[PDB]
Amino acid sequence: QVQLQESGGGLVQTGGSLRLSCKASGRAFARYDLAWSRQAPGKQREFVASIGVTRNPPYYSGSVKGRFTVSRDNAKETVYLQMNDLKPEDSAVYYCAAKDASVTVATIEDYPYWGRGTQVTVSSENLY
Repeated sequence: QVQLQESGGGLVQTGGSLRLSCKASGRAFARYDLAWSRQAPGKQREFVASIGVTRNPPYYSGSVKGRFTVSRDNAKETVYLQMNDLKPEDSAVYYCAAKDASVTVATIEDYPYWGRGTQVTVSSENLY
């Protein structure tokens, strides 16, 4: 049983960066896979990045390839999403989800534990 809270959202100029964090509360943080997802208004929620509990490299959507880095600090019960070279198309609510690493699922939508999401807006309008 784990509770998740995203933070680090904002409104950022095109070409800028953010780092989202997803803080877990509950037992055995080290036994959970964690996944980042994003949802734009009127669109299906989509996979961004996932990180496991082994040495293995994380997984990334083709939509972010190379721009994004997911990482975990097991001591801080925190997963991060560094987001570089942001574009307007990256605007969405970003969500973190957790599932026990031994459980196999067909979709990220089957992860049991979700945060409330953090809003990311990327704007080429120089209000910066």
